[PDB]
Amino acid sequence: ERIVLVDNKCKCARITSRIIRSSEDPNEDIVERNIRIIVPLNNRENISDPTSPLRTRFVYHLSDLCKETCYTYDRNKCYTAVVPLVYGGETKMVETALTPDACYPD
Amino acid sequence: IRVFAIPPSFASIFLTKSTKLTCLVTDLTTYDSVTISWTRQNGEAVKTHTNISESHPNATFSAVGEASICEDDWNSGERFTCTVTHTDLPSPLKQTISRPLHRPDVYLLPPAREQLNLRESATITCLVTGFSPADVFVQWMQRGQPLSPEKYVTSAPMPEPQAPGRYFAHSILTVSEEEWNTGETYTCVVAHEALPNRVTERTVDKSTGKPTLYNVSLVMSDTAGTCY
Amino acid sequence: ESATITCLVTGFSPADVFVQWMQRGQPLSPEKYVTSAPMPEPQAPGRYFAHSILTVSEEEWNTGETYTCVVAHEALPNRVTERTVDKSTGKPTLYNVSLVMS
Ligand SMILES: *[C@@H]1O[C@H](CO)[C@@H](O[C@@H]2O[C@H](CO)[C@@H](O)[C@H](O)[C@H]2NC(C)=O)[C@H](O)[C@H]1NC(C)=O
Ligand SMILES: *[C@@H]1O[C@H](CO)[C@@H](O)[C@H](O)[C@H]1NC(C)=O
Ligand SMILES: *[C@@H]1O[C@H](CO)[C@@H](O)[C@H](O)[C@H]1NC(C)=O
Ligand SMILES: *[C@@H]1O[C@H](CO)[C@@H](O)[C@H](O)[C@H]1NC(C)=O
Repeated sequence: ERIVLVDNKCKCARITSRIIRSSEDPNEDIVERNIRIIVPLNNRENISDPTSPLRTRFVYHLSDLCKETCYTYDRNKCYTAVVPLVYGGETKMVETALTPDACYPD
Repeated sequence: IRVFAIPPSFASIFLTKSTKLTCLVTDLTTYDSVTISWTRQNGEAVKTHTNISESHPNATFSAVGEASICEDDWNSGERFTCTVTHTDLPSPLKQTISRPLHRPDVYLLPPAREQLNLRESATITCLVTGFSPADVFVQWMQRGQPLSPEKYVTSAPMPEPQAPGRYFAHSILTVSEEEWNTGETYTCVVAHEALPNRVTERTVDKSTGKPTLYNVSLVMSDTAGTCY
Repeated sequence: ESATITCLVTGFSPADVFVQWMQRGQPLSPEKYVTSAPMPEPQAPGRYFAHSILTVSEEEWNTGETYTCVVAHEALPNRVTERTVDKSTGKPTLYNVSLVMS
């Protein structure tokens, strides 16, 4: 019976405007919008940049996500950044894997 | 011998993607095999009326037609006339009609709570706060298929109080009370000239109505990277 | 920027109605509200309908304004009925917030 209005994965939100029938008598049925949000509490400010500050503030204006300052890594998407590496004095760029679990070659 | 001409209305072409053309010259006596013309001043061809009886039983009829013009002709804005001759007036009678913008404002409102409380019927209205020009058309949808004409009524435009240049209207559908009680969504597809797709569709349902309860869980977890 | 209020009138067989708006108990200017002609109801031709659209500033509607409506018509027991709406005219809309900290 749930109608999942929004499932934005950056600003994790699961607004479900599920209708609930009231008791045995209809015509007073209640409508409820369950904004289930999972604040990460640990993700960095610029989530793709690990060296950025920590998120001490989480704005969830529901108007924007109904229709970006990304917070939570999406399952399918891979967030990564280049890293410097030194082995014998050579500084070689290479891509990283900030979410290795979902970033296997597929 | 009333003489009048019906200009093509863009409201009509959005409904059927076709142009129906017939001039209107009423209150003329009986004429056998009536044949009337339609020639814009720069020389379009002549066409007679169709699907109109040449002599109605009442003897006070209107037998005069318009040539089938494409929508591009009215997009051009050229002039147009029906020239009518009959026994009553040998002198031909000619009348000239032509078309003389802002994004339409189309947001509807749901039924009141007390309407559903009465448990008799319900009223859903496709209010339009403002549009330009005046011409506009409203049609109601259900389950993606057109609704019957008898249910919905469309009101003519009125000038906006603070923006007399802007014009507003409304349409009403008297739907059953119990039908609205269940989750059946409707769309009041309107038709306006000043639109990108030339047609606007907006829908509502009980799920779109006023909510009461909000049990936002707003979970806070150290599990940060993965969503849910 | 603005607020639109529609006063639904439904079911006057005499087909004669005159709507007004009395905001804070005094009638408002006629030009503010515009009413529709009494065309027959779809469900029952004997019945008719009309609206009244009062455009007002959004902030004013957001600050405790009654925006009362009246209907002058014969069949009513006192010949007049009044209705009004504000922020809280609807149902209470209790919240159910939860805040898990696991
Ligand atoms: C900081 O956030 C910005 C976006 O707000 C991002 O910067 C760019 O992200 C794209 C995405 O692939 C990269 O290709 C660019 O190289 C980034 N910019 C620069 C200057 O490198 C990114 O999320 C964050 N920036 C960095 C450097 O990680
Ligand atoms: C919302 O209220 C209902 C009772 O109406 C209750 O069962 C439910 O647990 C509440 N939601 C919460 C606490 O998230
Ligand atoms: C919100 O309330 C409904 C009751 O209608 C309940 O079924 C649902 O589980 C609640 N939300 C959560 C996250 O438990
Ligand atoms: C909270 O939600 C509603 C509103 O007060 C109430 O009916 C319900 O029993 C409450 N439940 C919890 C777990 O707080």
